[PDB]
Amino acid sequence: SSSVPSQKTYQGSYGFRLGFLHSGTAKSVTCTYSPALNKMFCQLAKTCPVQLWVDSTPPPGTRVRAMAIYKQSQHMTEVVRRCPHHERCSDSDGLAPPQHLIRVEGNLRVEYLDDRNTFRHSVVVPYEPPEVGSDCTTIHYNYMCNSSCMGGMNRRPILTIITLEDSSGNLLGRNSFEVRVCACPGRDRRTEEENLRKKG
Amino acid sequence: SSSVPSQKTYQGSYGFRLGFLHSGTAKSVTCTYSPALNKMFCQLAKTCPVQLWVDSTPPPGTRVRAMAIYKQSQHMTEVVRRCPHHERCSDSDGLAPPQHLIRVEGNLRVEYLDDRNTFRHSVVVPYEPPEVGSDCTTIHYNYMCNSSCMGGMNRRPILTIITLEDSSGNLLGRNSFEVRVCACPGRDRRTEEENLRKKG
Amino acid sequence: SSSVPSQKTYQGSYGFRLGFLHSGTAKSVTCTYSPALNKMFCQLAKTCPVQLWVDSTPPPGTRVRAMAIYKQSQHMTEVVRRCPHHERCSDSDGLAPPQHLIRVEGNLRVEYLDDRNTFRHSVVVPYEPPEVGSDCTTIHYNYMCNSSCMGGMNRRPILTIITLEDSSGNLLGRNSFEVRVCACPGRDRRTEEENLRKKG
Amino acid sequence: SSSVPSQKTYQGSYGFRLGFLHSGTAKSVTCTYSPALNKMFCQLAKTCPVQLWVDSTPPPGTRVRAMAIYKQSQHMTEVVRRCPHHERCSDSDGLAPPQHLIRVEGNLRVEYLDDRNTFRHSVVVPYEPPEVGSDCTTIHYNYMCNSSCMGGMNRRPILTIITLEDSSGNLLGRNSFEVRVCACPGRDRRTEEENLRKKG
DNA sequence: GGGCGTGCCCGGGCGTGCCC
DNA sequence: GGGCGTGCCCGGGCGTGCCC
Ligand SMILES: [Zn+2]
Ligand SMILES: [Zn+2]
Ligand SMILES: [Zn+2]
Ligand SMILES: [Zn+2]
Repeated sequence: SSSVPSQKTYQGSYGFRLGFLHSGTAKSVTCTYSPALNKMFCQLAKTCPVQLWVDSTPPPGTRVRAMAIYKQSQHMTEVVRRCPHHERCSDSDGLAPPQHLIRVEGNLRVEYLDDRNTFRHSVVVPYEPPEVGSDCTTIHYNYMCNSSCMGGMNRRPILTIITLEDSSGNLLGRNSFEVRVCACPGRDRRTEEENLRKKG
Repeated sequence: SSSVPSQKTYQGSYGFRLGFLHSGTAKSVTCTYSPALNKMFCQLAKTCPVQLWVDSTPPPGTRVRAMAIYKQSQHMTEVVRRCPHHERCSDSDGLAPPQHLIRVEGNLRVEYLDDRNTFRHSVVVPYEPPEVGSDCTTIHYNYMCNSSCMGGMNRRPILTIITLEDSSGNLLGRNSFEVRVCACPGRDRRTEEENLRKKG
Repeated sequence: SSSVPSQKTYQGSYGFRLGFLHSGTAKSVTCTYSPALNKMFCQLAKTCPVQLWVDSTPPPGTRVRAMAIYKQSQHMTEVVRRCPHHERCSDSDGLAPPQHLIRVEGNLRVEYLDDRNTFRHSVVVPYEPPEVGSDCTTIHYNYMCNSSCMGGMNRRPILTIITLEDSSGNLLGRNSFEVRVCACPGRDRRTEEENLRKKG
Repeated sequence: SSSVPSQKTYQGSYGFRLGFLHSGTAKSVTCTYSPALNKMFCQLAKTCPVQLWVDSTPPPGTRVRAMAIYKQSQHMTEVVRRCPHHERCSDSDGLAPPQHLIRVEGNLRVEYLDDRNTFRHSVVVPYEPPEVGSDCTTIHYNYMCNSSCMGGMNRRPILTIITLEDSSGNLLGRNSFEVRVCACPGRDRRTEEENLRKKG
């Protein structure tokens, strides 16, 4: 009955977890991940590689959904949307609706969804197993507004929720991470990690 | 025959109690809870998360009702309503009647009720059990006037009464807490707790 | 073309000016006037005597209009109205519309007007010459909200504009004074006069 | 043939100049004017009083037009518009089109225009002579975006151009001033004046 | 990569109807 | 008449995209 999707980690019976590349903290690196904060820092529209790791092979027809929600209780019930400026920037790839924050690049089977009851946006691709000898699959996500965008996220932190779902709709696994989209991911990761150590 | 709902705690056979988040006492925090006073301090229209804890699973069709009453004997028999200024502010979410003080956000099955005999307002949502691994459910309430509003609460303290009711109308459990809606919940919580220690 | 009436003093060819009684500055005096501030301090709904002085007798059919405007440039274009709480208090004398801030008591020929283009309220009585041996006429005004009323004046200072008008509509004279309606006119007059001396 | 209106001062045969109120430089004053910079600093949507001074009375039917242009050569040819976020904020007064940056408040004869060839916006009111004894007329303007608004002014300075025009369209006079719309006009005026003194 | 923006967060303290 | 309320004003200082 809640209109807020759950963020609770559920690694589930398939041993589902996420992985992130090691990029560093150079000032304006395009994408970097803080394990201490479970938080991805990235630039607007840049590639954000997310690895999907499983211990057991999901069944055929499994899907991978990504959605954003506001992290703070005060904002959770508000749908995460692109700001009006970027919604009109005509920067679509021909498939993503202009209002969707999260896109997937490099996938011929991407689907963009708007929930008819909650109005929330999500992007789905088929789950594909790793190639022989590889331990994970990688999806390239893109975030199409800065966290600071006026009339959109407006400086509020978001979580991305990644769910592994079978074709019937059963939740097989769920993981999430915080996101800041910003001009200087390396600067901002280092600032937030230092504030955690000094004041957290 | 009384037109005043009971505030008596009834944890009942399901072991029903409330829980509140730890927010601190920063001057203008949006919502904070004092265990010593059993009192929530929050800002107008801001999210107030309330956790529902049970020891035994309620039956299907159970409902959660919230209602406000004035705390002091002198004012108990007066219906708690929004003040005339805020009633006309056209700030409805499309479901809550403009006169109702307490709203629920983020729930697709909210129902707003006016008692035909007492004229008192209440807001009801279905009870949903916690997700596996979680110990409680959380409802987001909003209070749509300040305690100080002239022509409404007019500086008088209120209690929020939360009842767990089966579909037939049986009371399964009841809990309550005092509320102050104010501009500076952290200041005011600290003032009230200090006055309790010094003069209570 | 402006929707804001002029406040410019125009003593005019009849030598029109206002006079006020000497009341003192006892804490909760019902009405008191500060010449230094050209400001009347009064309590809600209490009698405020205003004297009309002329050097030459106005023609028959002359009228006396009172209107309120906000003093600050930022608020001048907003119509001064009673707040929603007091508008519903059913405290009318049978003639004053419930939304009008300024009333006249003790006059059998009072007229309450709403301007069809600016929506502003005014109250009008016939001008009557002083009795033989007297130098002025007195009108008893009442202000039906406090300056602090939420959803009304909301702590903003107002001016009352008194105009002497002939029956044809010509402006014969205009005077104005600031008003604060408050619980403690004597306290507040003394505070404002001291602030003028110390910080003005 | 140019699509950029001229900003050249033309006090003209009527001796047309502008005047501004003395407000000070308190940090968040709603509006303040720097003579040294010929620059108004104001908050979003707040009243900005502008005085019109003439030496000779303009003919009947004279109009007062206000328009914004970007100050820097690099941006002059771009039409000044509200940003997409504020354009959708449904904050219209019922007359101003939602895309127009400059509004006039308190005038029953305001007209909002879009030039059919340059697409530029302007707002026009009738010229009214000062009341007897007064030396100027005052118009209340409002600026409906911050200078910093993303997708609108985007941190770029603008000029407001005020023209006095006869009913036939002849330019009788022209004046202009720079504008910054910001959260803290007093801070920002002081910063800009200090930078002028130290680095200009 | 260093450092300036600039809307907004933050705690100190003044209001002002009402309690005493 | 003395003095406590309590929403809001106020200046200090942190953001964060962008200039350099
Ligand atoms: Zn954006
Ligand atoms: Zn209220
Ligand atoms: Zn009132
Ligand atoms: Zn804008």
